[PDB]
Parts: sequence; C-alpha cells; structure tokens
Amino acid sequence: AEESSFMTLFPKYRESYLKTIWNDVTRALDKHNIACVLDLVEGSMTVKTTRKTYDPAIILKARDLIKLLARSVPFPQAVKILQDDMACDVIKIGNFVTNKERFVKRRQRLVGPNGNTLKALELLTKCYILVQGNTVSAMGPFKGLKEVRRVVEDCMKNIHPIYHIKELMIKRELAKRPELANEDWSRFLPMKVYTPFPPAQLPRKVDLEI
Amino acid sequence: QNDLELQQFLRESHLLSAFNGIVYQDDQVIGKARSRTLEMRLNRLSRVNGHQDKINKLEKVPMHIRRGMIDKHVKRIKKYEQEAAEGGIVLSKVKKGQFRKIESTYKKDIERRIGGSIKARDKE
Amino acid sequence: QVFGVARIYASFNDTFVHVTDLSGKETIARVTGGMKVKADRDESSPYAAMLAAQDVAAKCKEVGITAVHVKIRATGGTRTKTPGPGGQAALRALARSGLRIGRIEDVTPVPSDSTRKKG
Amino acid sequence: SLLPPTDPFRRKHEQLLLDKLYAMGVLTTKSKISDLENKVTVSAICRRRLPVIMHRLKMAE
Amino acid sequence: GRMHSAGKGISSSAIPYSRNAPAWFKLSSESVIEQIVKYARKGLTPSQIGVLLRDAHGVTQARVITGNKIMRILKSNGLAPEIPEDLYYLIKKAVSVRKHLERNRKDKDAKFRLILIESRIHRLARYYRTVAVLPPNWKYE
RNA sequence: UUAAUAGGGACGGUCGGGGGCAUCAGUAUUCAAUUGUCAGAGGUGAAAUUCUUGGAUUUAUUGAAGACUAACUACUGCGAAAGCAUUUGCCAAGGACGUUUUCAUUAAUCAAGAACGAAACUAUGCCGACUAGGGAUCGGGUGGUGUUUUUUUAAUGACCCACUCGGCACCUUACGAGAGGAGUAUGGUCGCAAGGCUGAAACUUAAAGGAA
Ligand SMILES: [Mg+2]
Ligand SMILES: [Mg+2]
Ligand SMILES: [Mg+2]
Ligand SMILES: [Mg+2]
Ligand SMILES: [Mg+2]
Ligand SMILES: [Mg+2]
Ligand SMILES: [Mg+2]
Ligand SMILES: [Mg+2]
Ligand SMILES: [Mg+2]
Ligand SMILES: [Mg+2]
Repeated sequence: AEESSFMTLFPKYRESYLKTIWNDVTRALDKHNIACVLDLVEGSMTVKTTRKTYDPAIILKARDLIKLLARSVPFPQAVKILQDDMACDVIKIGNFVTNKERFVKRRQRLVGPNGNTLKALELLTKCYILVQGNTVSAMGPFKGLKEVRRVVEDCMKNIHPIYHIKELMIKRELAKRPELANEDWSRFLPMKVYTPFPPAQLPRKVDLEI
Repeated sequence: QNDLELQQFLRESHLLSAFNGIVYQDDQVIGKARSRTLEMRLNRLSRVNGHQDKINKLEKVPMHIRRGMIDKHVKRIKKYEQEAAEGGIVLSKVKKGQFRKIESTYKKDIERRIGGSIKARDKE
Repeated sequence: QVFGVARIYASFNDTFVHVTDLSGKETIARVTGGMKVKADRDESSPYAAMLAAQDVAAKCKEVGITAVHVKIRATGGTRTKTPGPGGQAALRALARSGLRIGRIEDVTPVPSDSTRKKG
Repeated sequence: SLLPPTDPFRRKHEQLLLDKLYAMGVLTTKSKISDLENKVTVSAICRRRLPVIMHRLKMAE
Repeated sequence: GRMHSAGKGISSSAIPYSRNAPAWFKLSSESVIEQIVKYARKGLTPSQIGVLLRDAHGVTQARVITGNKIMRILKSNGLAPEIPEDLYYLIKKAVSVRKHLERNRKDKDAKFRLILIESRIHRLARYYRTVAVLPPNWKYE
C-alpha cells in the first residue's frame, strides 16, 4: 500500500496565519487519519495518507483544503471542504476582454457597491466567493457552484449581475410551488489605400523668406 | 433599479448574513435582523428631507471610550485591507473620509457609536 | 495481483465508471449513472454513481482483476475543472466493494490556451 | 416586536397583554402597542394602590 | 525635456571648471593637431576623433589642449564636411527607415518614427540655412 | 566668449510581453481513420430540440484544420495612444544611464493641417507656477563587503549594504486671489373612464351558457 501525497506552496505573507491554525488543521485531518506537514523553510504544506486511512477519496478533499488555505481562505470557512457536499471551483476571467479599463470595471461589477452584489450572490447560492486578480474562486454545493459560474462569466460578457440576482430569487420562489414544476419558467423570468511614406510638411513662414 | 424588493435585499444582504435558504422576506425575517432592517429602511427614507444633524445622532459615549473604539476598528480595517492587498482580493471602493464597512461593522453595531466618519476632519 | 485502470468521468450531469486494462485499449466494464437510475434529475447524484461502481466492481471480479488504478477527471476544456459529486462517491464504492485501489490521479483536460474569443 | 408584523401569534399575544394590563388599571388606553414599552412604569402600578385610589375618589385629602 | 518624447533624463558630460591643460599632460600641441588631421583623412568624424584622442592619447579636450576646437582645426587644414555632423546622421537614419518601409509596408510604427525623424531634419536644416552654413536652396531629399 | 542640471547629434554596455517578416512548440476544441465495449449521451430547475445497435457518450493510437498563447502574471515592463504575454533568426526603431566626445541657441506652447486610432450601468479625486519626506519596486551607474560562483578554453553573473540619475504607483507634509428638491389642492383645457346577465331587437323571443 503505497502512500498518496499532495503538496502545495503558499506565499510568505500567509505563513503567520498558517502557523497559528496548524494545530486545528492537524486535528481536523486526524479525524480521517490523514497526516499533514507544514514546511516553513520551503513554504509548502503537504497532506499524505496513513496506514489507518480508510476513506480512499478523503485525500482529494484534503488536497483541496491545503489549496484553499494557500489562497487566503480562512480556515473556519475552508475546513468545510472536507464535507461531501462542499466543493471548490476556480473561474478564469482574464480571457474575456482585451481592454484593461473594461476588465476592471466589469470585475468591480461582480463585487458591487459596498460588496452588496457579491454578498447577495453568496447568500442565494450558499457559496463562499472570493474575487482575486484574474480569477474567481468559489466554494459551496455543486448546484451553487454551477450558478456562480454562469453569473461570473455573464458579467464579463456585459450582462449585469443584478439580473442574475433577480433571476435566482424568482427561480427560488418557483421551486417552492409544485404546480409549475413541469411548466416552463421562462415566462416568469425577467428578459485611400495605406501609404508607407508620410505626406510632406507645410513649410514655416521663416522658411518661405529664406 | 426601480425594483424595491431586489434593491432592498442587496443593501440588506450584510445584515441578514450576520444575523442568520436565506430568510429575506419581510414576513419570514425575525430577530435582530428584523429590528436592524426596519431601522436601516427608515433612515434611508428620512435622509432626503430630514436635516443632517437631526436625522442621525451618534449615541453619547465618553471620549476615552470612543477614541479607543475608533482606534481598534481602524486597526481591524487596515489589517483587512492589507491582507486583501497582499493577496489578490478585490474590495469594494470607499470614499476617502468614510470608514470601510467590514463584517465587524454590522455585528457589533459600531457605526451607531463611532459613526460613518470623523465629522471634525470632514468639516475642515 | 492483476491491475486494471478505473477511468471515472464525473460531470455535473452524469458519472461514467469505466474500467479497462493497463493499456486502455480493451474495455472491461463501462457503467453510467443514467443506466442505474430512473429519472434524469438523479443521474449526477452520488447514489447513481454508487450503483454504477458496484456493477463495474462485480464485473471486474468476474474477469479476474482485483486491483485498479484510478484516473478521475472532470469535463475540463473551457468548462469546469472540478469533478462532480458522483466521482467521489464512485471512488468510495470501489473500495467498499473490495477492489484494491492502487493509485489515484486527476487527468482532467487542462487547455494551455482555450478556444475563447477575447473580443 | 421582533416577530414579523403580520404574525397572528404576535397580534394575539400583544392584545392579550394590552387587555390584561388595562383591566388591572396599569394602562389607561388599549389603542397602541408602544404603550407596553413607553407607558409601563412603576408609577403606573403604584397609582393603583389602595391609598392612591382612595385619594382620587376623594375619600382622603 | 526631450522633444518628440516624454523622457526627462539629464545624462550629460560635466566639463571641468579649470580651462587650462592638465599638469600631467606633456605632449606638444602640434603633435595633437597632426593626429587630428590623420584621423580625419581616414574618414572619422569630429565626434569620433575626440573619443579616440580622449580615450587613448590623454587629450581631455581638444580646445583646452590646443586652444582651438576640432572643427576649426580641421577646417584650417582643408578638412570640412558637406553638411553638419548632426544633420548628417539624421539624414542617414531617415534613409535607413525609408529602406525598411520599402520592404515592410505594414510597419505603421516605422511610419510614425519616420515623421519624427523628418521633422527633426526640417527644424535642424532650417537653422543651418538661417546661419548660412547650408546654402539657401538646399532641401532634404 | 561661455558650453545652460535648454536643445540636438555621437559613442559604450545595456533594458523592454514596442513594431514588421519568417520560424518553433504546447495542451485544448472540431473533424477524420482505425480501435474495445454496449444503451443511452449531451442539456435544463424540469423539459423540448440534437446524436445513437449503420455503435452515440466513453476508451487507446494516429492525422488534419482554425484560433489561442493557461499556470509563472505583479496597484510590474514597453508603446504617442489604441494596445503588446511560446521558442529562434532577420530588419530597422526607442528609453534611461555612462562620457573631461561634438554643434552652439538650433527652443517652449500651439487654433489650421497631417500621421495612427453592440457599448454603457455606482463612480469622485480640490487645483497649481508649489516644500520636505518615507517604504517598496523597474532600468543604468559608482563604491564597500563576503557568501553563492570558480581553475590559463571562451564567457563570467546572483545576493547584501550605501550613494546617485530616470520611471510606474502608494502614503504623508510646507506654500499659493486659483480672480432647486420634496408635496399638496383643483367648479379651467384636453383625454381615459361608470352602470345595468349573454343570446336579445323593430321581437319581453328558442337552444346553450352565466349567477344562484
Ligand atoms: Mg537621445
Ligand atoms: Mg550642455
Ligand atoms: Mg546608442
Ligand atoms: Mg527586441
Ligand atoms: Mg519581435
Ligand atoms: Mg503571438
Ligand atoms: Mg517582465
Ligand atoms: Mg509607459
Ligand atoms: Mg506561456
Ligand atoms: Mg527615484
């Protein structure tokens, strides 16, 4: 029985917070008989199976946990990844647009004023969403992750997320009505040739006198 | 932009999360989230016509307490912003004078005491 | 100990449990969540994946294989790189059925540079 | 008050409390629910003690 | 301070305060003049002559050592250019870009840079025409 | 006559995801050829539509086509802006730095003119001719120092510290004449509008509906 291991590097600024919580991380992983190591010299965190490990798939969740911790997700939130329902998704957004200003403004649109748009999406989708640089890292149930991807990608294609927030609220009330389960919900939802050589310059008045 | 329910939910999302499907409907919402939500709504309507001094009044606190409360809250904001800055996290924009509204703002009801900003510095 | 290769393809809408020989050219047993459930909504469920793995595991024991290397993957490409719920449940079911799990690897198709238009 | 405004349980119980307090004499009026907070005071209860009622009935100076 | 650019650099040479020859310099002034004439005969420009003398012959400045500039020394000996050295290099650079634009007609950047170079030629040519160093009829290309 | 901490040109080692033309690679997608197996596969909140025992989806090997250049990717670099991210070669061009090289006022701002050139949807910053700074970072240069490095094959860097010039930003500071909103009411004007079961009126009139 060979040992399956995963290792993830983390930034140096994130070292201080990992040192404090590593006892909690060790305790959480010990419940599944998964051993972990925190190397501050190399700046890496490793998770490895043991001979007492019984769940074959837990190492994959343990790998996701250390990845989340490296990306500045707080441990009380990240430790939920060990649960079967929860999953982690990373959405690229750097490739949708080519104008820097248009990229920045649309990304802010995802956050919204005071973070209101982002918080509303998290509440409706039950997902933890964190917008970083050219990517959006979202964690939560698989149904929520699927919804978050649509909103994030649509935002970068000029669809205001406020439409998606409204759509999710309407879909939720419809999900609680049994009569309209079969019927389509769309009606309720809101709707000369180039010359290489320059032309000559107009001479200055002094040039004319010369 | 003119949907009252949708706009209300977006503005009130921070209070509802702090004091918790999410119960955002008025009939469903109970507890502190109800009391804070009603007050938040009533202040918004009163801002248009009510005089600035009269509508909002910071609760009376001694100086050595309030100055201490402001200092600790500002330190939390700086830590929050530095941690986001050193990471890649994108944060909502805040005007220069105003304090950023971190999660601790909503839970601790800090604004009723310290206020949105230091008025003395804003006036000058 | 005769070794196979269990190729699990866990999409958000379905889960394939496919066991083959080490080369991969010879299919031994392919079972899907859709064949083990009656409704289209539950194909992606962990339960449907669990039934699929048990059917595959029994067939693998018939032919002679007793251990398998796991190669799980997601839809990949321009879409999600995260395996769905079924893949994780399918992996557990193979172990409980008794087949030895040799090695687990994620082989999701990751494009260097997607076919997505910047414009 | 923290129960939702249209709750039948909320409306029933607030009325029962207003009924009982008015009957005791602690509350002068039954119209407003805010009286349970603003107008419920020790002075209101002391104002129903036997000496005070004798005074208001002019049985004593 | 750059014209046709946003750079504000100040890199330059700092001529020493004293205007007399260095004490350690112990070569005849006439010998320096002959060296200048020889290099000009070989085809070196006045700017390049000063570099060689300064680098290898200890001539800190031709004016300080000999009392006359390199340009005046050469002209006294019959050596003088067709056109001022700075104008000579501007024209050569314009020619090279025009040659490149001939082979590469899609290089819009080179087209932009050529406008800047020809503009520099016109401003520089106009100055020399005013001072009469350049004949009044002279026109670029 | 100086040789402006004005301007130009020259030379030296450099710097760059600046431009043009070729060239190289990468996994992904689509298609195709074989290839093992067999009943579903994609998609949705459900479906519908689409493919499928002529083998779909999935598996292995291989080929072709178009696009793109992930992670590294930064409040970093280059470009006048729009913009620019694989390798190598060529073609010119450019910035800063270094210079005891050269011209000698050749300059600054500029209406006209010339070159290049679905989208928005919560934002915001007193301004200037203007003082002294701090941390970090990019490029160049000088000096110190001792670790990586290494030796008469040629090349010959990385890190630490101080100083300095020029950039992208951040955080602070001294100085300055820099010369309508929210509502209410309506004996006016213009529109929109009430009612009585339908059939059914010149007809107290059928069948069938409506209400009950
Ligand atoms: Mg220059
Ligand atoms: Mg000078
Ligand atoms: Mg040069
Ligand atoms: Mg180059
Ligand atoms: Mg190139
Ligand atoms: Mg390219
Ligand atoms: Mg770079
Ligand atoms: Mg720039
Ligand atoms: Mg690359
Ligand atoms: Mg500097």
